[PDB]
Amino acid sequence: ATVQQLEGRWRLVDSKGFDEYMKELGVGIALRKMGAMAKPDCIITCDGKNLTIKTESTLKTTQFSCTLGEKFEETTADGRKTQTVCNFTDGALVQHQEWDGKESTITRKLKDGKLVVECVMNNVTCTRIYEKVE
Ligand SMILES: O=C(O)[C@H]1[C@H](c2ccccc2)[C@H](C(=O)Oc2cccc3ccccc23)[C@H]1c1ccccc1
Ligand SMILES: CCCCCCCCCCCCCC(=O)O
Repeated sequence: ATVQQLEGRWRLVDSKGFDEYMKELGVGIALRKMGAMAKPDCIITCDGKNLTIKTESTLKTTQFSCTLGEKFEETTADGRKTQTVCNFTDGALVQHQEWDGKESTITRKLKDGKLVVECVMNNVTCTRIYEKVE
């Protein structure tokens, strides 16, 4: 219901369709297997205006900060330069990515106290579940 319920550190506990989603993004099989094997924490921070999302695995960290509602450029882990906008809408944090006439949406919402992250591109959907650790 609020963005503050999404703030904190989350640990990945379940994943479904992530390989199909990365494949839809154009990610090579090597990066797909590395991404599938990773069990990253996700740290979400928000000061009212600025949203920061950090993804942390052993030896690998990526993080971006943006202003909610304002377009910005994202450098994704697979190496896309996207135009991205993050909004909080209808109880979910929605991250919309646009690049090369393509687009993808990552939605993060609270469900039964867990963080449910659904990544969509074209007609491929992936769902990843994290538990609160901090
Ligand atoms: O550029 C590289 O060599 C690597 C990229 C990268 C590593 C760390 C920070 C940002 C980007 C990809 C990669 O390792 O993604 C992840 C995989 C698994 C877990 C991750 C957790 C946090 C951040 C990134 C992760 C590597 C890569 C290889 C080839 C083409 C593009 C990217
Ligand atoms: C860290 C996952 C592997 C990174 C390489 C593939 C790029 C996929 C980007 C989408 C990952 C974000 C979804 C999530 O928070 O679980």
